[PDB]
Amino acid sequence: AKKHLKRLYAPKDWMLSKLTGVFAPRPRPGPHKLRECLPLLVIIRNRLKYALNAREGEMILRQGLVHVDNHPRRDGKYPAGFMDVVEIPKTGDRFRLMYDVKGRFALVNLSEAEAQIKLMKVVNLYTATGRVPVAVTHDGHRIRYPDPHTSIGDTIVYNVKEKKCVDLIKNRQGKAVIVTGGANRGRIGEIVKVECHPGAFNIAHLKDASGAEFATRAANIFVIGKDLNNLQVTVPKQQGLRMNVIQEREERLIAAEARK
Amino acid sequence: GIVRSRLHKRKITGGKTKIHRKRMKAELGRLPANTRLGARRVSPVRARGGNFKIRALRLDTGNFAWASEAIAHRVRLLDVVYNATSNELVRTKTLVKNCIVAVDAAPFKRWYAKHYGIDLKLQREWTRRRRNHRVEKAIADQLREGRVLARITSRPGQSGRADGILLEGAELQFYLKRLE
Amino acid sequence: GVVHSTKMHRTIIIRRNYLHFIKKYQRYQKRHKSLAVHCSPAFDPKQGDEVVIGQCRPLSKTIRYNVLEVV
RNA sequence: GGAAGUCGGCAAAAUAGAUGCGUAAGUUCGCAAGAAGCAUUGGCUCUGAGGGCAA
RNA sequence: GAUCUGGUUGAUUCUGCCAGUAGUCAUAUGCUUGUUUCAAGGACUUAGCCAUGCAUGCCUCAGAAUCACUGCAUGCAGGAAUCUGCGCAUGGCUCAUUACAUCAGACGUAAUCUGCCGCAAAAAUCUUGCGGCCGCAAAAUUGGAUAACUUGGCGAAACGCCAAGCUAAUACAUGAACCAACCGGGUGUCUCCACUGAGACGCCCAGCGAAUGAAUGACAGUAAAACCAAUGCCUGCAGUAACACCCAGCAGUGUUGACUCAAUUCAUUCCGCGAAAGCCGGCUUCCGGCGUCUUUUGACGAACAACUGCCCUAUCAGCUGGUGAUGGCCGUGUAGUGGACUGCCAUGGCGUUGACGGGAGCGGGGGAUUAGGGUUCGAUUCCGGAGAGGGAGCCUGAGAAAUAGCUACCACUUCUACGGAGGGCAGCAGGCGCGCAAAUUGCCCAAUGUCAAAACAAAACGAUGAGGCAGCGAAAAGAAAUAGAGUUGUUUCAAUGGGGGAUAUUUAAACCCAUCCCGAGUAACAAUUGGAGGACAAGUCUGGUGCCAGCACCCGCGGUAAUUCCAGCUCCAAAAGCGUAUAUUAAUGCUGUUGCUGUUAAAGGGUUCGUAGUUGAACUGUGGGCUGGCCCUUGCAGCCCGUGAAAGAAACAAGAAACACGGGAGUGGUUGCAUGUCAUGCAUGCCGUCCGUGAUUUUUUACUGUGACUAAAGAAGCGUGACUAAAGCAGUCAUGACUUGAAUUAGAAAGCAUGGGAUAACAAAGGAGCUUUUUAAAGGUAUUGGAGAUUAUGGAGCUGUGCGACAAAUGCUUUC
Ligand SMILES: [Mg+2]
Ligand SMILES: [Mg+2]
Ligand SMILES: [Mg+2]
Ligand SMILES: [Mg+2]
Ligand SMILES: [Mg+2]
Ligand SMILES: [Mg+2]
Ligand SMILES: [Mg+2]
Ligand SMILES: [Mg+2]
Ligand SMILES: [Mg+2]
Ligand SMILES: [Mg+2]
Ligand SMILES: [Mg+2]
Ligand SMILES: [Mg+2]
Repeated sequence: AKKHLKRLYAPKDWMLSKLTGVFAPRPRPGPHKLRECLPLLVIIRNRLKYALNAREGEMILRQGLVHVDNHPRRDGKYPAGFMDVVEIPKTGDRFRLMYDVKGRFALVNLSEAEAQIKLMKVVNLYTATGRVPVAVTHDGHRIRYPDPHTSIGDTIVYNVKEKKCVDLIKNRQGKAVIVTGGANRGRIGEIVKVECHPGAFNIAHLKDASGAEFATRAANIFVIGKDLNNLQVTVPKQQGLRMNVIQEREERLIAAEARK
Repeated sequence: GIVRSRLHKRKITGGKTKIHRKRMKAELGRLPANTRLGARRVSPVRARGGNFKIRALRLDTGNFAWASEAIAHRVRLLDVVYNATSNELVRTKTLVKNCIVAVDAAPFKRWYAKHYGIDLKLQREWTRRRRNHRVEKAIADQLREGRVLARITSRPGQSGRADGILLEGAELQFYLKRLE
Repeated sequence: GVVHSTKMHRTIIIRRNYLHFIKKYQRYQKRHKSLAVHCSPAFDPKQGDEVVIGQCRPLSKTIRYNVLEVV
């Protein structure tokens, strides 16, 4: 019955300093996993600087001023995660939670039209009472009548304002994906082939836009479009292209010299 | 109290395990029901998670199925006749899963007459039903005698019920010879 | 593994032999392990034969594997 | 109460059958050994094991 | 920096130890200490004993106020107190137990349970009012009891108690017809057909969840045709999802590597399931926030299992054993698997690759030292485990074998009016003992978190010894004062801190730092600790003592001329520090895998036989031809890539070839005219592969190259003028931008995918248990409209006859 979280044990992506407190906020159970989420207090106090401390974070959150997936959330320990839509109407800000090329959490600005939909990955399919097929999603959603072509690897385009599915994208050989876990998290690539090893982890081989090869486990890929040029979601600035470490350092040095 | 852990057992090498922790509630056991034949009496038991187990102390009625006809009936239990663990359980008349009992055969006779028109309206569906259908002589002999053998299929100490199925086929002959 | 003993009823003992590396003396030493495996009447293994086994739920105090194929 | 009696535990008391478990020093390896010691046992109603010769 | 020196001889060259030397967030003690930053701190011995105080509670607009409570004029509130709901199983402390236990990396639960949080689901139920069981109607206006309180109190007291009287609910109990559907099973009276079939009608019974029984939970080895009875469609077999009307397409199609799983229908049986019979708000209605029962899946957890690894000891060699030891069968118990446990059966399981027993130890991340290989430490911040004086037992609860919960015994112990009643600091401060050995009975919830009936504010401030702040503190680590510049043969010049104060700044409030002024000439604002024969830097100095006193880590000094003792002077080393003791790393190739010795220095067994173990000979194997007289460098391309033999046949390819699957491929991959119209038919058409299933036959392990999967803190290091640095992850520049940054790496072994075949390992064998193809004949499932039966004809294999063609790694026109 754990209800605390030491700061040294908290995920590195939250970017909390080791010298400014013994504890970190422990996320509650919810739509996303504890190790793969970002609590609302961290979003509002760190990252965005609307709150200077936890006292001001509680004032903002308990008034219902922050909407996640078109619903007010009043808990600072609420776990927010991949592809969630966060809107603060009083300020007039809209973001989506994504992974940048370095694997860190990134907030991508959205237009009003783009804020109405989110991509949902199927993780299970079962039959409910009365012979009703149900699809379970990577964020804990349960869809009561999915498209008859839905499979466990597919992606569903979901309108959150009307609570209705609009489109289905299948996991095939010629589709574009983004990596959600492992050493390649945040990279955008194209499927080349999938290796099936029954009873163990399937392995996917992918190709980057620059021709670089990399592989991950099949449970870490997320379909986002029919090819590398027609993506159904907006991605961060770097477009999921890993850059050479030697080259990246050289450009940063040159930019510093010119800026000064 | 009673425990179900492996700490007190010997190792396969014959050595002794040195225990360095106290007993935990998550590994308990409880005393057996020892269900007997008699007027109904049960006792509820609060198990892990808040759910309730029904511990039956005495039972005399149950729900018994005729598998060939895919039907069932509620009948009175008369005796315990055989038990594979030991015959001291037959002497005390203890009810457990997979023991052989004798039940009342009157409700099954009534269903046969009303479904096939056979004693052991214009629309005669009976002629259709008797077509390509036959009954075993071993069963019909008991149905006329009044009592018929059956096998308990439920666990009375876990659910509080004594349900079962009638013996047919080669399993009936197996237990008839063991009783002879 | 290889079959070591077949004296019990519907259960056998198998042996797995392997080499273990010692870093300080850059050399190996022989080691082995023993397991109890349930054998179904579909197979008739003999001492010295090689089998393929698969993990299952606990079936006794020591048995955690089942024979799947005899070579 | 328990050898204070008496030269001296003389005399008396005391132990006790059968079955299971268990058993020291010493030793010519045979013993010491029933070492010492612990436990069970009635009556009644039942259940199992241990055979023969006739096809 | 991959380093050595003194001591055995009258001299020499060795072996070998003793002594010297440098580190330690590594402890303790001695002498000393001006400034500032950063920090460990009753672990070692006694998981010893504890006075006193404090450490866990929670109320919004939104569950219950008639305080005989408080203001102000009927509405408020600190609304006291109580009932109700949630929490108190987390955090904090400690390391006593412990070696197939725990733990690390990697995995399983298809063997299970799971409050709070997320997304969802819901059609069972005869109730109420009036009138006389019936009839008429519908916004169902449901019932009883208990606290706080009042009265009488008992008791020396007790986080001790009794009786009576009042009264709330989101406490407890009861309970809702018609509105209101689809679908099915069993059975009686009416119409019709035929001589059975169809349709009414009645009559039952059909919700979620649980139990037992019966079906479904697909197919994916052959094709043409007759004959019966019942049916469909045409006027005899074309055309054809299925189905006797209201519905002419209202499921012929769940998931997985795999399921007795998901879900559905039938029979019988439970005997847990409110629309809180709830609370607020905005506008007569309408709308919106909460709150709660049951069902089902994610998430957060719990419990179980074990693939590889995990100290010393043989003056510990056998251990276990139906008395549960290893396994089997039917049961019981559990949330669930299981000798976990009852009954019966069989005789197994483990061990020199070290079982069993004994001893010292909580396990990791990691620390010290080190050219490399190594040696050693890890009570202690993060993760895992275990405990609350000892030992058992248990209730509540989603979760405890809970201890600032209960029950008992043992050892200690407190109060008493003697009747009785209490206690558990290995939480924070403190105290006693123990010791070589370790702080204040301080301030605060401002920050970081946790709980919760809860934003903040307004009459109107939740708790928190977790946590933070300061006091003590030469454990350890950074930066740094004790002066500087000059003129003549002892006299001047500026400068600044320590310190003392500030309009002030910092801070929850204080303190420290930072900023700024009245202040140095024995700048008395006065530096120490060890040494001066050698190792080892530095005195033939001057007195005293006289093998005494004493020094001396070792070698050695001292017996009246002491380079060594006690002193003065002068010098040396490190310096706000420097000695001593005990452990430990290097020095140490004096533990030797890299890397030691064994004739005489310590050490080859008296000689052989022999089992585990270690080690073990050669061989299957130059590819070739053409471009820029053999051979070799290069760059080219293309080869059946020895030899045969031109779609097949040689060689390969289980990663491959044979079979079949429309429920295989986003619709069956690639190379306005017709069909239907009762139509939401609003429909339909204009050679290589993919996927499932069957048949056929075979190669690992190991090493090596990549790749995947792998908590921080710590180590390495990319950037950055916190004034530098030890640090930290920040910050930089002109109603904001940098679409700011916070890169990257290594981490044993075991586990996962793949490609490469040289050196090797495992297993098998022990060489006499060792033909193909093409036609003729004899014998013995699928298509016929669909569904159920009987029937020939054929496919194919089983075989015994003839015939054609081609091979053969060993001559049949042959041998005997
Ligand atoms: Mg006596
Ligand atoms: Mg006497
Ligand atoms: Mg006398
Ligand atoms: Mg006598
Ligand atoms: Mg005796
Ligand atoms: Mg309460
Ligand atoms: Mg079983
Ligand atoms: Mg160690
Ligand atoms: Mg004791
Ligand atoms: Mg204390
Ligand atoms: Mg001197
Ligand atoms: Mg002198």
